[PDB]
Amino acid sequence: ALRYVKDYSEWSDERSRAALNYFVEGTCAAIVGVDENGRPEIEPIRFEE
Amino acid sequence: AEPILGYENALAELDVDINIDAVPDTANLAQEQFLQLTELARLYGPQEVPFDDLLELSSMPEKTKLIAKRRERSEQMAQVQAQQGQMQEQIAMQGAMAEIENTQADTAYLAARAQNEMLKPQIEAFK
Amino acid sequence: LQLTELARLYGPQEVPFDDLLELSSMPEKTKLIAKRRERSEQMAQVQAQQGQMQEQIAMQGAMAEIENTQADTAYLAARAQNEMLKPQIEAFK
Repeated sequence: ALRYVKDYSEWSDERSRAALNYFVEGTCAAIVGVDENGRPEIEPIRFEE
Repeated sequence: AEPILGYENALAELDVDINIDAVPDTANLAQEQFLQLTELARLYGPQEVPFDDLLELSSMPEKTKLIAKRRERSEQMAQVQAQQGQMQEQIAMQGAMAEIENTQADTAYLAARAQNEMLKPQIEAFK
Repeated sequence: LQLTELARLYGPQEVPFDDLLELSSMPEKTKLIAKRRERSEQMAQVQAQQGQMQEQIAMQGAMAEIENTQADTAYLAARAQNEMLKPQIEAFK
């Protein structure tokens, strides 16, 4: 049930968006938090903000 | 019942229990089913993966006009190995083999009666 | 993956079907695992109805009667001893 949230939030392709801001910019970042239902969600936050 | 994770069907939804993903190409789903059987049959062998289970889901052009000309030969031969077996399995038992319970369970009373007729010529024979 | 790696060292003796075909990555197997389970069930009705008319006839009949012609002739050879105790003494005096 922890590879449930890696498939709900599409972490399979947004892990390559935190890697491209990790070598060109300095930092990579992400926020993990629970939406309006009971399920948890992981958004990637951009470097520009 | 109620929606528990906001899933109004609880039988087949996208997130939980489908997980769409790509795979290499085939022609039909029977041929993709054929590839991960002969790979698995090769390790075990021809003992438990027989015909009609590896010829049927193959990628052979004319097989319906070939699977019925081989199924018939394992049916007109099974009528030989039954009509030749039902006149052995009724003659090797319940006849010529239940009668060993009629000449060896029955001579049991002969050797027993010659004991009771041996109880006589000692006592209450001459007095 | 960590079963067929482990089954390869031992072999096809203790890792059978329904334990390596069931948890596979095969498309249609529910419509194939039930057409092979039925053949090991209509054949087991042959090897039981042909076995329950051997295992009741090779024992408790035609084999318990060797305790009725070999435990019972035990009293014949014994009684011919007691009727051999007679023609020596208390036979002619």
